[PDB]
Amino acid sequence: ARSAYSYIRDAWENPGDGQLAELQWQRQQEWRNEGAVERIERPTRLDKARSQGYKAKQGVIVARVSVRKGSARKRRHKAGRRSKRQGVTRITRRKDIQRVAEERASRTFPNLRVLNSYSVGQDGRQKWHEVILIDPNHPAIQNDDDLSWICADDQADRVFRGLTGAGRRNRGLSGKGKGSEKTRPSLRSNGGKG
Amino acid sequence: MQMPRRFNTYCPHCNEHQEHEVEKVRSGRQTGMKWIDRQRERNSGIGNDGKFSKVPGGDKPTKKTDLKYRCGECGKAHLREGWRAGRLEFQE
Amino acid sequence: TGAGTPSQGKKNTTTHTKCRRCGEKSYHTKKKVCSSCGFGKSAKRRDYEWQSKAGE
Amino acid sequence: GRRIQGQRRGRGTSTFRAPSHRYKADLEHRKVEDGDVIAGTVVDIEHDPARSAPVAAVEFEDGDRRLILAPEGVGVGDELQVGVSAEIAPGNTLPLAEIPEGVPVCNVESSPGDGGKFARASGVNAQLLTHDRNVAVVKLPSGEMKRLDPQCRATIGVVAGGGRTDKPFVKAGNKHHKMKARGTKWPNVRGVAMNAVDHPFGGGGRQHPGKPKSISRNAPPGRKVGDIASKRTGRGG
RNA sequence: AGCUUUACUGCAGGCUGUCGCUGAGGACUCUCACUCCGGGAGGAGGACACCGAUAGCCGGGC
RNA sequence: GACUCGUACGGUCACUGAAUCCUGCCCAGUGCAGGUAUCUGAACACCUCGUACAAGAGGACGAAGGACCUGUCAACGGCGG
RNA sequence: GAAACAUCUCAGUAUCGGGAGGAACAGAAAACGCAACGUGAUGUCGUUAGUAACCGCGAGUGAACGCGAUACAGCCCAAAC
Ligand SMILES: [Cl-]
Ligand SMILES: [Cl-]
Ligand SMILES: [Cl-]
Ligand SMILES: [Cl-]
Ligand SMILES: [K+]
Ligand SMILES: [Mg+2]
Ligand SMILES: [Mg+2]
Ligand SMILES: [Mg+2]
Ligand SMILES: [Mg+2]
Ligand SMILES: [Mg+2]
Ligand SMILES: [Mg+2]
Ligand SMILES: [Mg+2]
Ligand SMILES: [Mg+2]
Ligand SMILES: [Mg+2]
Ligand SMILES: [Mg+2]
Ligand SMILES: [Mg+2]
Ligand SMILES: [Mg+2]
Ligand SMILES: [Mg+2]
Ligand SMILES: [Mg+2]
Ligand SMILES: [Mg+2]
Ligand SMILES: [Mg+2]
Ligand SMILES: [Mg+2]
Ligand SMILES: [Mg+2]
Ligand code: NA
Ligand code: NA
Ligand code: NA
Ligand code: NA
Ligand code: NA
Ligand code: NA
Ligand code: NA
Ligand code: NA
Ligand code: NA
Ligand code: NA
Repeated sequence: ARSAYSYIRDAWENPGDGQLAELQWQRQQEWRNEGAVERIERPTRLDKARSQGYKAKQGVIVARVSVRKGSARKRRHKAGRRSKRQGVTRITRRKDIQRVAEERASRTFPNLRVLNSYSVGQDGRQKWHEVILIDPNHPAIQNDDDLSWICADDQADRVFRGLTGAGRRNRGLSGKGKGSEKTRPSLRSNGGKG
Repeated sequence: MQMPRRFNTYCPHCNEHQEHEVEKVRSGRQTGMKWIDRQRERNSGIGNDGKFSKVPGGDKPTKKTDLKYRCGECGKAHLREGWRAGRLEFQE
Repeated sequence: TGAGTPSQGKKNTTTHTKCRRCGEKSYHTKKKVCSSCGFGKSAKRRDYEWQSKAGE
Repeated sequence: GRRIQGQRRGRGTSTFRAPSHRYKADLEHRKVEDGDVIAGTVVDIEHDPARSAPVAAVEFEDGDRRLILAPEGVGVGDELQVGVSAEIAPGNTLPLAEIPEGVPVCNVESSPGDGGKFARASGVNAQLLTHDRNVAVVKLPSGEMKRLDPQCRATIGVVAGGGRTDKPFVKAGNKHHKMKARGTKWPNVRGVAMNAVDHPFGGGGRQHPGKPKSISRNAPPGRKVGDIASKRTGRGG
């Protein structure tokens, strides 16, 4: 039979319809008044969180992060530039908003490590993403056969090196075949052309 | 100069002389789907667009003859070299 | 007044001093910032790639 | 070229800032829960460095001591009132509604409780004209008819220091002293006296603006100089 | 190289339409988002404005 | 964020440059501003054609702007054969 | 550099911001597409090849599959119950 979770999931397929719609029209009012990074006791999208690795356990944290919508907040050139490089308005950053959100969260929690994140909507001028972080030092996690992997040293600051899920996707590593010539094994080793 | 709307001449298709009708080549309309069309959209961005930033050349004092010669029996046409002509008017 | 020798006489102000962190006489006592190691501005030590040839 | 003077202003550097630390008080109407019972006595009359006009020190019944935008005619000893029931005399502050039409007012609020915005300079005054349950029409010193919430508080009488503008500064030195008490760069060098690099009117072998002086409203900063969006110029016709 | 302009090409900026935020009953009402005033109660404004995106015009300010 | 502890007797942007006698004529061009029946005027949405979809072609509507009209020279300037 | 120059080129170079490790990164196919009755995680080396592809179709720019090698290794959740 359908899991209760499946209902949360099916509701979020259309965040602009039904009860969820009214819920959002309400929450965002409180959200717009919260800060850049707010730790929250329970995930707003349980199915999504558990699906991404979440666990109601010690050392597992969640926080909602809001980032501004739109293109790069760029300064116009102050020295000579050929027309090609004189742009300001249409330039966009190569890192997606969801990735900016993951980084802002990880910095708020220096000891923790980003496990994953997901979207929880947006209003006219900002987007909110809930990030799942893990305490690599808590024994409740060091002894978890499903998460202890994040405890290894080479997982330190994993979000800042794009090892996150949204990171790897944003790095064009999704495809294993055609189209990933300049992306795998890394953007940098491919001369930064991806 | 003046020029007969119809007159006998060789038809490269029939391979024999027949009455042809002369018409000025009306410009076909573009589809905006040719390769060059896609490159314009693709390659145009911030700043100068290279070739796509250029504009229409100009005009020669007199243009050459742009005509279609239609065979009166098989209905097919053929083109010929043109010759500079300030004006061209058909007779009948 | 000449911008040269005659303007050299008023120079009795102390600015750059021995730095508590790097030992170089670059700690600007008015700004409280070392121009050499970044002490007072950065927790990380001041360093730039342009301090040496690009391929070295 | 280089940024023009109007652009250096925005940066808010010392030269362009007002000597705030030398200012006395941010003149604003008091806040009264209600009742109107609030009243106080004029204790002294001081000079206001930010407005070149006199201001009055007042002690209120609840111990509060604060400087107030002084209208003409207020002296030490006088008792002023602030509230809905305040008496209708010079110096008292009450909402435009409780004020009788045809009476000169000053330090008028734009939005009720904002503390006063309009008519606060030397000798000026607003003119309450029309009442209503919705709109109180006031005629500001510029001559404009301003529709206002009748709940907007105001002070009776014209502002003190009237006629300050009648006397010429006569000499640069006097201007200098006044200018020094404001957020202004002075003296003023004419654009036409500068180099092309410094101003859109600079350059030439003789002094004259390059193009016409009336500039579009859409002109970007760095170029919006001269007669900004002038609907007309000169005095003729 | 500095400077100029109705030189060429662009880039900021301003104005303007449109989409999103954004809701109820070619002109109109409302309140619930959003904005502002108020210490608060509450008041003004209100699906506009702001902001994000895009389109046209102006654009030696660069 | 400066102006601003400011509010038109303000402060911003320019020109001229104490006093005294004065400051004529010109709005065609250029600039600015206001208006505008009609004309012109992009994109989205909308209609037609096209494509089992799409590209694409056309139409309807039409903002600012422009045409057109008006105001303005202590606005750029002009004041001859 | 293009014998000027705007796209292009120099070059994702110089330089800047953030961060890991002794190595990093990648990695067990929503792959490949010598089209197959075929290959079988990933890096790297040799080659494929200055080939395909891009480009005021100018100057220039420039892969991949496959193959020969090196080394080989395959697994864990979410959900159903
Ligand atoms: Cl991390
Ligand atoms: Cl012809
Ligand atoms: Cl003054
Ligand atoms: Cl194969
Ligand atoms: K170049
Ligand atoms: Mg372009
Ligand atoms: Mg010198
Ligand atoms: Mg004040
Ligand atoms: Mg004066
Ligand atoms: Mg000063
Ligand atoms: Mg002057
Ligand atoms: Mg000079
Ligand atoms: Mg200039
Ligand atoms: Mg002069
Ligand atoms: Mg002059
Ligand atoms: Mg030069
Ligand atoms: Mg506020
Ligand atoms: Mg230039
Ligand atoms: Mg060259
Ligand atoms: Mg590598
Ligand atoms: Mg060439
Ligand atoms: Mg290249
Ligand atoms: Mg391949
Ligand atoms: Na962290
Ligand atoms: Na790429
Ligand atoms: Na492309
Ligand atoms: Na000049
Ligand atoms: Na020079
Ligand atoms: Na004129
Ligand atoms: Na005119
Ligand atoms: Na050359
Ligand atoms: Na050259
Ligand atoms: Na090119």
